[PDB]
Amino acid sequence: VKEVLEDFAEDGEKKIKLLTGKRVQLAEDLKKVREIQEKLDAFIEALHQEK
Amino acid sequence: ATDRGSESDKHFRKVSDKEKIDQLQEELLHTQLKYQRILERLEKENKELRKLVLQKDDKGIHHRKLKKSLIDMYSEVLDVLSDYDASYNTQDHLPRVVVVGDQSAGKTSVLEMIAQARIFPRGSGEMMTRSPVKVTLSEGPHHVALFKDSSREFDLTKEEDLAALRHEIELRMRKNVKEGCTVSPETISLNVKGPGLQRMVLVDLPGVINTVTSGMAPDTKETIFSISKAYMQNPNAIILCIQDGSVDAERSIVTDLVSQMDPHGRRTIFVLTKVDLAEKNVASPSRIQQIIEGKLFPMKALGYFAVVTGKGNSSESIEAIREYEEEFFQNSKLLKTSMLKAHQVTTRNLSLAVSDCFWKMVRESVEQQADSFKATRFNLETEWKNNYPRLRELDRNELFEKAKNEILD
Amino acid sequence: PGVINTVTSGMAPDTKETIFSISKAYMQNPNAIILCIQDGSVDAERSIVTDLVSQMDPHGRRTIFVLTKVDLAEKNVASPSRIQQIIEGKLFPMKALGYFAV
Amino acid sequence: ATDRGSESDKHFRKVSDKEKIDQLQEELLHTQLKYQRILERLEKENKELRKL
Amino acid sequence: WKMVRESVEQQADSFKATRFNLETEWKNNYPRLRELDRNELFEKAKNEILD
Ligand SMILES: Nc1nc2c(ncn2[C@@H]2O[C@H](COP(=O)(O)OP(=O)(O)O)[C@@H](O)[C@H]2O)c(=O)[nH]1
Ligand code: ALF
Ligand SMILES: [K+]
Ligand SMILES: [Mg+2]
Repeated sequence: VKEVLEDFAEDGEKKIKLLTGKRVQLAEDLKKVREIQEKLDAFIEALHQEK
Repeated sequence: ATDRGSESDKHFRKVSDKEKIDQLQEELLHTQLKYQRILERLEKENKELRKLVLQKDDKGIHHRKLKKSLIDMYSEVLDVLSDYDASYNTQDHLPRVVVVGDQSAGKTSVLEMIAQARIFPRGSGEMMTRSPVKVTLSEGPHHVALFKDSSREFDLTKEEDLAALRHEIELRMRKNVKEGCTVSPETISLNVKGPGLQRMVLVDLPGVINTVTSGMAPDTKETIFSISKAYMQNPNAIILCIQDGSVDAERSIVTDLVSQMDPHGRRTIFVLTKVDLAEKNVASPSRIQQIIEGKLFPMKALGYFAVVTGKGNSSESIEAIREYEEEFFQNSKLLKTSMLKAHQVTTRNLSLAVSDCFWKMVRESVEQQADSFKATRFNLETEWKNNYPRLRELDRNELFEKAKNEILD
Repeated sequence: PGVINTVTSGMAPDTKETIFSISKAYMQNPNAIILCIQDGSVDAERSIVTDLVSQMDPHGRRTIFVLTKVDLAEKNVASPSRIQQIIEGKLFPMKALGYFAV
Repeated sequence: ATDRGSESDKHFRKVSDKEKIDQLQEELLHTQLKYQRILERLEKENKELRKL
Repeated sequence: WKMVRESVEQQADSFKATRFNLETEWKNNYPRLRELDRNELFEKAKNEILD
């Protein structure tokens, strides 16, 4: 089990394929949305360097 | 006697510490607890030491508000967006500049003579563009472009390096295409620096084909239309409409693609390519007088209708193309006997004018995205939390590890 | 008249349908011989009238395609590979009566 | 909303985050983290066998 | 100024808590309540009186 779990720990595709519970995917989307908000504001903050 | 495995593994684990605890305690707990903290504080120092050297190449530190990596901020935002959501639900709200025109037109020429003539496969004989190719252009020295966002170290002024770089893009172009078509929406990310490059993102969408010949898979033209939605459904997209110059406007597909996107031309500029083919056939100056006035094109594109011309040889260097373009436009009756002054026609005016319109749209619309994404998160968190009150914060890495421990337990 | 399929310059929107009717009056003739005039200053991927003869003459019994501006194949203005394939006929989504150079 | 656990959880989470960014943790950002570089250098000194 | 940079920033937590509490009382009891300061209430009462 330890050998297999370590293989799964490295096997991202199976982890994605196995972990499809619709809440972690929503949680993953929320993280991406949060990252984009930072990335959106970072560029927008860079636009505001004019004044 | 009831169980012996637990005793053995625990006893050997206790032996491992007695001999090596003086090294394991430092590595296993002390280092790891500090490891995360030093990432924020001490890696900061090493990042800044190199970053400052990189900024000096950018000149951002030397000059206030002027930095070549400043435009790279724009691309970083889109790269996350494409990874987060590559579908129309998000892509349709992302500002961009697209190259739209007949496939025959050689529409990509508007970008080839800037940086891409050296690293992008071109020439006649076959359809070249297979999927949207986005090029991040930035004022700077010659520097090998990023290929699929991958670092490269090549000399952009020597053929041996450029030929290998042309191969790299071609591999992405064809690999993006699957059976049943010849075109794919999967995009290719390029970021190049060099002289004459403007700060903007220009995307060479695959050329539209009126009819799907037997030399192309049946779904080629339908797929291009769907890919054309990158601008047809994008109020933040700027469209460069390319008329194949040798043939007349009523025949061309691009007329309908853009006029259904913005019939007022507010989101587009009309550009003509291969105008010099007017003098390799019986030229019509009166037809060119209708071209500049947009009587010939229904999208009523705004701005000066720039024209791109070239020798037609697929080996002409960027510098050779620029010199050929200036001499031809300043003397050809196509523009000298009509109201198309060469200094407005020249491609370098389009690049500046496109860069001017690029930042106009980006600053105006980008702030709307911040409110949209924030509203999205609140609506998603409200429903997600209500249906899953237990998990206020979850990640697929946290989900796996809990199972990993749970299974072992 | 040549097919436009889109109306520009203030022209009445009915022009493309009128053109198609004028041309189908003959292209729908079972015994007619159809000569498709192809602009050779463009790649083969741009062909406005192929789709019509491919429906009115899918059997290659009337339609002959002729390539204009053949000098642009010499100059590489138009893709030579697609020109060779249209000469051989690999690019037609239909049977064709023949092919000639203009 | 009345007599609903979800509202209590949301209020608790907001207050907890505000406390997490409060002065209690703000001070540590200016008194502990900036010496993690010295801690890392001391870790490097400890792993070297010269002292042993 | 060191104390300034160290401590002034966290005064935002209590400001946000106060705004949250006031807006919470409003949402629960005064969803129509706005920045009804010395001017707005006076104007509304004046208009009602005149009508
Ligand atoms: N005559 C002429 N040829 C051009 C022009 N721009 C590009 N070309 C030719 O078109 C070929 C490839 O250009 P490209 O931009 O890649 O067009 P595409 O491959 O059809 O998308 C090269 O052989 C170029 O010489 C132009 O403005 N005038
Ligand atoms: F000829 Al193209 F994209 F314009 F393949
Ligand atoms: K072409
Ligand atoms: Mg191309």
